[PDB]
Formats: sequence, C-alpha cells, structure tokens
Amino acid sequence: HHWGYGKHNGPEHWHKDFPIAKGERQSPVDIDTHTAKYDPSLKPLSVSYDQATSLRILNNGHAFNVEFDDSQDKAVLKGGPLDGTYRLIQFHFHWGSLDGQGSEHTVDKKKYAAELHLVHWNTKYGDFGKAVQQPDGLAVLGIFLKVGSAKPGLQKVVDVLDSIKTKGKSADFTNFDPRGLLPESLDYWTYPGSLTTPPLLECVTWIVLKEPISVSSEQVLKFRKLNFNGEGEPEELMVDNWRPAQPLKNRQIKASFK
Ligand SMILES: COc1cccc2cc(C(=O)Nc3ccc(S(N)(=O)=O)cc3)c(=O)oc12
Ligand SMILES: [Zn+2]
Repeated sequence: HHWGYGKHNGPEHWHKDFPIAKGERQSPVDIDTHTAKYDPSLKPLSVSYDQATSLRILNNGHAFNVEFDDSQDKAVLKGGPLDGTYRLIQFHFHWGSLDGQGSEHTVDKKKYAAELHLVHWNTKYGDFGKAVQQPDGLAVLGIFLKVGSAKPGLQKVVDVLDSIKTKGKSADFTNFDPRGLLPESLDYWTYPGSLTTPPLLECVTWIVLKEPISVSSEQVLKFRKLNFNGEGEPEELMVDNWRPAQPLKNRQIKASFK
C-alpha cells in the first residue's frame, strides 16, 4: 500500500508515511500575483541547455521522466535567485484528466492543464542524493502548459509514450533538446519549497515561469493514455498526478518582473 494519486493513497494520505507533508516549506503553492513582490535584486535566469544529453525516458508509476547524463557540467541552470550552478538531471510533467486541472502550482487560483518540472541539483553537493538533503540542494524550473497550438518540440516525447505505457518500462531517448520546451520569456516567480512527491524533502528553490507554453489537445491526450499500473495489471490511467496547493506559511514569493 504505497503512495500514489488514488482515492486511498493520494496527497491527503502522504503525511502518514512522510510527516514533512505538513512542514513549513511544502510545495506546490498558489502564486498570488498581487502579493508577490517585485525584487529588483533578482537576476535574469541563465538556462544553458546547448550541450544537454538526454539518455532515456522512464515510466516510474507516477509520471514519466526524461533523464539526462549529469556526469559533466553540460545542461545547467544559474542566476535568477540561485547561488552557484545547478545541473539538469531529469524533467517530467504533472497533468489532469481534463484540461481544467493538472498543474501543481496555481496562479491566482488558476489551474493549468499541466506543469513541466525541469529538475536540477546544486553541484556544490556532488550528486543528487546528497543535494536533496540540503535546503539549497535543488532548483526546479516549473513551466505551465495550456491547451491550444501544438508545441513542436514536445512531439518527440509524445511519440515515445506508446513504448512506456506501464510502470517500470523505459526506452532509449537520446538527443532530445529541452530548449524546445521553453517559452519566450524567462520572467519568473521564486520561493523556497519542497519536492511535490514523497519524500517531500524541503530542498527546492522553485522558479516558476510566468509564460505558459501551448501544447495541443492531441499532445496532452497522449499523456493521458499512460498507465500508473505495471504491465498485466488492471488498467489505471495516469491522470491527475498533481499535488494540490499547500499552505504558504511564513514564505514570500518574489517576482523577477514588474
Ligand atoms: C532512492 O530514491 C530514488 C532512487 C532513484 C531516483 C530517485 C529520484 C528522485 C527524484 O528525483 N524525485 C523527485 C524529483 C522531483 C520532484 S518535483 N515534482 O519536481 O518536486 C519530486 C520528486 C527521488 O526522490 O528518489 C530517487
Ligand atoms: Zn514534479
């Protein structure tokens, strides 16, 4: 009886195995755009993905992860609110059963159809598993998805999903360029938070872009054909794999833009 997104094991149950679920810096949160303060001290975000080397795509039973070779300094996030260098390890999405929900962060209570998380670890801690034990261990770049025009740079991901339908399936996934998933603007909000899935560790500097990307209805429909279950188990569609907004408590959300 492990955690998930079903009626019996979903977000409202996670605290029993992971008491930090009720902690002081949990994610996601609602971004109240009128109370987020413009911080002129925030730097432009530096996203340097020219040399990113994807390796594989994995259905882990909760989402699918596009994994990167993070053994050299090759796909790094710097600047913004960050001190030092953070290396890309994987990206994944959270999405809904319907276009009206799916994102984890919300903007003035607005839910987007999906949310992309590009996960990076602070190179001062040497690798990901050590980084997650630190309050500045990770930087997650969050990007909202709305349904409209197709995102041409997403289609290579969409088309491989048939080969990883069920939990534990993986597939070679080389030469994928994550620059094709970015919006035009790098304007962002930032706040200190957590992993949004167990173990819910409070190790993330969140950087949430203001500008959503557009994906087509057909693209997101293919996400919704994935399965939470393993091969040869009762089919449970992989939908609504998002954690709702958590209490902000004693935190400030800062805006990079006026
Ligand atoms: C020993 O546990 C693991 C073994 C092998 C791989 C992993 C990967 C992990 C991981 O990246 N978790 C993760 C990453 C990102 C987020 S989120 N949704 O971006 O906040 C939430 C959870 C993780 O927490 O634990 C892992
Ligand atoms: Zn995530």
